Amino acid sequence: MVPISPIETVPVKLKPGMDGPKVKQWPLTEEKIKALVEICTEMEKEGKISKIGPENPYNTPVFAIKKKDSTKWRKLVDFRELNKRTQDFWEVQLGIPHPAGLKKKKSVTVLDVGDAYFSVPLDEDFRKYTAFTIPSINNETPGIRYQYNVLPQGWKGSPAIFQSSMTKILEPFAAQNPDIVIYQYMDDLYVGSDLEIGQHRTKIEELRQHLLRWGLTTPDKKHQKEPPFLWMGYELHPDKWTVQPIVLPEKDSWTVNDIQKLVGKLNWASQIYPGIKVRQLSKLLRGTKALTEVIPLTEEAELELAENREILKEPVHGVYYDPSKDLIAEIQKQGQGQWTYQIYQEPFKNLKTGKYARMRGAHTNDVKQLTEAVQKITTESIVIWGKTPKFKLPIQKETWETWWTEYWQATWIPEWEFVNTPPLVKLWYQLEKEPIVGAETFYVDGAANRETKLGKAGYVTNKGRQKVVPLTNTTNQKTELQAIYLALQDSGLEVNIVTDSQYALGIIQAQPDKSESELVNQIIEQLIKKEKVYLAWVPAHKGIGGNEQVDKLV
Amino acid sequence: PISPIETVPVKLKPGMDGPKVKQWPLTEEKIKALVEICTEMEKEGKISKIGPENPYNTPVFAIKKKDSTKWRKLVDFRELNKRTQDFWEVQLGIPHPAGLKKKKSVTVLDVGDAYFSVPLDEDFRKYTAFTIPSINNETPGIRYQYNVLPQGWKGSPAIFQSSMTKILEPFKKQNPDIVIYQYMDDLYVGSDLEIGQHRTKIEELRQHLLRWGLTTPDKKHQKEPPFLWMGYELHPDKWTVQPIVLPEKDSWTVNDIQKLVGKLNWASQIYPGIKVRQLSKLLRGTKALTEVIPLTEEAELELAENREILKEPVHGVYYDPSKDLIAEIQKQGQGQWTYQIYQEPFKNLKTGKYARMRGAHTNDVKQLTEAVQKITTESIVIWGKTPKFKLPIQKETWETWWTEYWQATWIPEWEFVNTPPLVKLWYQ
Ligand SMILES: Cc1cc(C)c(Nc2ncnc(Nc3ccc(C#N)cc3)n2)c(C)c1
Repeated sequence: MVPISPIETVPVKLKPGMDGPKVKQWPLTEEKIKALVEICTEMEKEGKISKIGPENPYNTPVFAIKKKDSTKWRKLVDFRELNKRTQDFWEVQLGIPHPAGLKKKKSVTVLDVGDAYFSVPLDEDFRKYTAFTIPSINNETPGIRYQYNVLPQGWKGSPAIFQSSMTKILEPFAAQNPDIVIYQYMDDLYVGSDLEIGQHRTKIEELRQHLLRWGLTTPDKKHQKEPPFLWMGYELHPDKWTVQPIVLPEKDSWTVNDIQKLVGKLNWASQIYPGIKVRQLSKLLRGTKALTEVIPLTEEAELELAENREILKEPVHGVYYDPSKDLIAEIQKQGQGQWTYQIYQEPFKNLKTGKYARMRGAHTNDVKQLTEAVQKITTESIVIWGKTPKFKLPIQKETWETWWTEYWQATWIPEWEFVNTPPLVKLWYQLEKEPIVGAETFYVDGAANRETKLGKAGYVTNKGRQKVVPLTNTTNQKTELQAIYLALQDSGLEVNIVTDSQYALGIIQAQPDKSESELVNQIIEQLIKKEKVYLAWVPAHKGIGGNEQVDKLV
Repeated sequence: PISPIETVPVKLKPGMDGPKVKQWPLTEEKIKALVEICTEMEKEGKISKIGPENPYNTPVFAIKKKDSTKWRKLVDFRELNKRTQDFWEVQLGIPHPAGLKKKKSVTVLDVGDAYFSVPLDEDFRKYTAFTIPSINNETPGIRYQYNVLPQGWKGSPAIFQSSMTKILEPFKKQNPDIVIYQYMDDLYVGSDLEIGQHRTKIEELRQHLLRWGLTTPDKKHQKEPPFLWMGYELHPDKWTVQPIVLPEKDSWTVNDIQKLVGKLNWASQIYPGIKVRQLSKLLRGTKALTEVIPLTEEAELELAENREILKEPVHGVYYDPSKDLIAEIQKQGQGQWTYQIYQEPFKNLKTGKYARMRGAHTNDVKQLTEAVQKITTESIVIWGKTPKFKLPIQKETWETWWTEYWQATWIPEWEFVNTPPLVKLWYQ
């Protein structure tokens, strides 16, 4: 006899103020009962369960399911009422590793702790809470009462305790072997190293030897799985990784599902193949929320699926991370609020790729968007590699400086270099800081009646030029922009414009290069053609010069 | 005599479970730092590993204090603190030390030396749980819970307050002129003394606190890291709510007067009494923006009366220790940053300006974070409580970068101004 070490239990409790349930044991068939007894007899002879008495007033409905038309059955215990009353644990699976962050390995092995799982005991003071009953034949005897002595394979806290228990065991082995890497998921166990298959295979032996010191039976046999492994939707070679193949389906009447997430299929896979758009396919969920609907695929969402089946033609592999080489991210503008990026160490060997979609704002500009993409990419890169990549961006240095120095918000981009790949992100116009000498001064104004939705818009100038235009179906905000728009249309390449609209100023000060409102875009259109534009604000209803509220309230 | 065996009992409020806050990503270097630090904190019994039976989590990271190269450990206890019961005791925040803000100089001492040698309530330790994350989440995050009073916690200074008063007994009796304040891990010390004389009084209290902690036999050894050897210098003797000032010119263009009126109209929300009829009267008509308008005798007087009103400070402006302090910040360009601290709109308890060029100016965010620290520190000196900030920055940018420049053991609360202040140049 070679003595083994005990696996310390974990102090489990129920949610405060509550207690264990007493769910009805539903009637069974004689054969389902005869199956379970044989099953529950085996589990008891191994120590996975134990016989209890009437002192335990807790019950969980246990039943039987056939194992795909075979002679063997399957015991299922519905702990669904058990989980709603169990305390919360610290799950660590939240935020899975990303393959692009892993390093190359010469050898990678998968062990199996199928026996270690039931070698993991349960807190005894909690075992009472896990009780089930098999109805006897003909109900002419008291049903057998059982409790678990180990982590039940359907309980809420079974993964978290199995994981924690296993980690504490592996820790000294991983410590005295710094030249290997250990990882665990479900019933699996991954060991990688840069060892020759002789030294590597023998260390795998040592690990099974390590687990036998706690009484954990491990495979040893030539495992029925080899690289590449299929793990979390990934294909993991010890030197390469790529997703499990992405083939966009072929249908004529695309409904709600096969285009819109769901979870797949372009965003979960945009992490590796470059130049991918999804907005036109994403816009098919705007204002809709149907259970089933053959949604009209616009001719703007086909041109995206025409490139999607052009990029999905030639599959791309992802490389692993080399901590020595620099880390580099590159961004491109794709129009329509779309941005695409690749993170690589060596050119064209993308560790991973991605995309950023602009936020749901009313107005915006390219420079702001790029900034956001940079932060997202940055936060993502810290998650995966523990550092920020060096950036290459389609924006001139001089452009970046003009923007951040003159921008009311605080803003920042980490270390970066200009890459000359059109379209280049630019500033479309720049407002003067001082009134322009010699430029006509357009005092503008707009108003509308709340009831009739009727209003006016226009201007008067220092040269005598005047205009008022009447408007049907419009608002105060609408007439204030129209006023500025008119002054822009009718003025030379240089112009001073006085308004009282805090709203209009706040929009134009924001320096949008695009907008949801067409009236804002026409202004932007007008701004771009101008040499110098000075926009000045004055308070309303103070009889301030030029400002004639009288021409619009008529 | 000595009996530190007992642990000071602490609880939460009913309905409020402990802090369950996600750990945000860290960089390799800050992960290494926290590895070595927490390795020693566990080997000094300050913390100890925990199992999955502990679901609670409070974020953690690493900073570097001013003029130091030693990675320090900060715990963003902002969620635990607000969930932590209003510490009803002998100290809920000290009797208002208003003499502190009047002193010629004030030196800030990090008394994170610390709250160790004081255990924590066993049933409460679970609520101070944190994770040291790994890059790419390749290894399970190292979990811990505090066994003693942790830095950053609001209950920590309010528990040591019975202990801290006794440590400051030979002092405070020797120099009854000196005001001493304590907020979080910081001990503020102020005096009306000359700078040379003032700098000496601090070294005295420094060597004095090398007695009850840090050095010397035990007696009284123990306690957390002696990282107190630094001390910033503050001069609240040089401060105010800055006056609103109008231009003084010999010739005014229509633009000048258009701006003046804009500014006065704004100020009138703060100072009832402001008039603009006579200044606006010059404007009436559609003159060119650069045309010089000579001031009429009626307008000149109205400008003069306006200066008068503005010279005199605002009236009816009182602090209220129950309401929240709000700090606004505006970016003025060229490293200039204006700020206001208020509780009611247009009722400023304090305005100021910041312009320090150090690690700048090519990084707005580094400038902004330092500005936030400075404003928070001043706010600690005046009212003994940090304000809620309104940062002129997109949430995403700030959340990505602020921890790279932060050097304070405390952390204020903040929100994000997304609409540009029209009133930006008016506060310069
Ligand atoms: C599924 C899995 C497997 C392992 C061995 C790890 N741990 C780990 N840590 C550092 N670098 C690498 N690198 C690594 C490289 C190739 C393969 C394959 N096939 C697997 C891993 N892995 C991790 C984190 C996940």
